[PDB]
Amino acid sequence: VTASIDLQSVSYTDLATQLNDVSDFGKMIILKDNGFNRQVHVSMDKRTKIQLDNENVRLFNGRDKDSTSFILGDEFAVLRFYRNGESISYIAYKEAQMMNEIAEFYAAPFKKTRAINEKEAFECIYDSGKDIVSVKINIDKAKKILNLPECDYINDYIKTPAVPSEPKTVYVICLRENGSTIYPNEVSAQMQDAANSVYAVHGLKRYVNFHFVLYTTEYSCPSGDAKEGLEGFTASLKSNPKAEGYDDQIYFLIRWGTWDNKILGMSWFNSYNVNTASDFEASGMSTTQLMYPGVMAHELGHILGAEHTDNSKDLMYATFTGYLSHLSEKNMDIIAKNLGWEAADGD
Ligand SMILES: [Zn+2]
Repeated sequence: VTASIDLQSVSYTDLATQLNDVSDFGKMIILKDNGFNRQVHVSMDKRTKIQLDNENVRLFNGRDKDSTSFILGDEFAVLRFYRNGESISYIAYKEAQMMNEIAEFYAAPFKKTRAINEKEAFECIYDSGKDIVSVKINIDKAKKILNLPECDYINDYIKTPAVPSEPKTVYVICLRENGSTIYPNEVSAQMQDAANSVYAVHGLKRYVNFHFVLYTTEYSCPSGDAKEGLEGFTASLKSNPKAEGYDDQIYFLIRWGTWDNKILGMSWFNSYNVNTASDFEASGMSTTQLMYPGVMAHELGHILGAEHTDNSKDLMYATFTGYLSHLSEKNMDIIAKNLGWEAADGD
């Protein structure tokens, strides 16, 4: 009988035992809910590495037709999949107190809202007896219910100032802003979407493997202004003797919130090229909250040379779309060029 995940009671140990059983050749898992049954073929993501404060975080993919992915650390696990065109995340933390804190955190925006549809946007999942074992979040339904202010990207980038035998490792050094609380499920999802938006372009996993690390920085933005915040962040990287000799990597300042004018992130445009990266120029900033998936991917796009497009299904649309993929062939060419690819190499 095929392994299955019961979405009416899914816990951290459920997800951990299933994903830890995924070998080199993949594993079939059936996702189950009321009137819902989806068989997905799960595989380990060997392209991307993540440590959060030296804690190792592993990624998992479904087939394209599955619209499913996973995240697993020692402390938490994530299942995210699409149903009826809407993303749904199941977020499970191992320790009971941190699960309770996470559940209360995600319940906060609904504390004045009563919809009688609230459970379709946010729901605590209970063990099969009143202990929360995960939370289920549908951010599209949450946005419809909450009718909150919509942040965006307008003016989110400034101007500066034979296939290889092995992909080049590119470190993406993420720095938790001084005073920020970042939850591991949220930042890991942003990193996963960012790396995957690049691999999907011109077969770029042949050329790059991203390695994310997260640490805390003493830097914090001096005002609410994103441009001033990014200028200060890059200056703080050059001032820091710790970072001597890593000026050719990519850097993100991350926070849970946003900046003035509902700005979601900011980056130096067209600032990374595998052959010339230097002087901490490939740097940006990004929110990490769950309601804005793909902001890190969008900013990484700009760093790699991608422009805004007029296609509202594109990751690089000038206002927030929630979509996670590059659709502009013009953007794909410059991203791939800056990562070492040439047309003669094919896809
Ligand atoms: Zn942008």
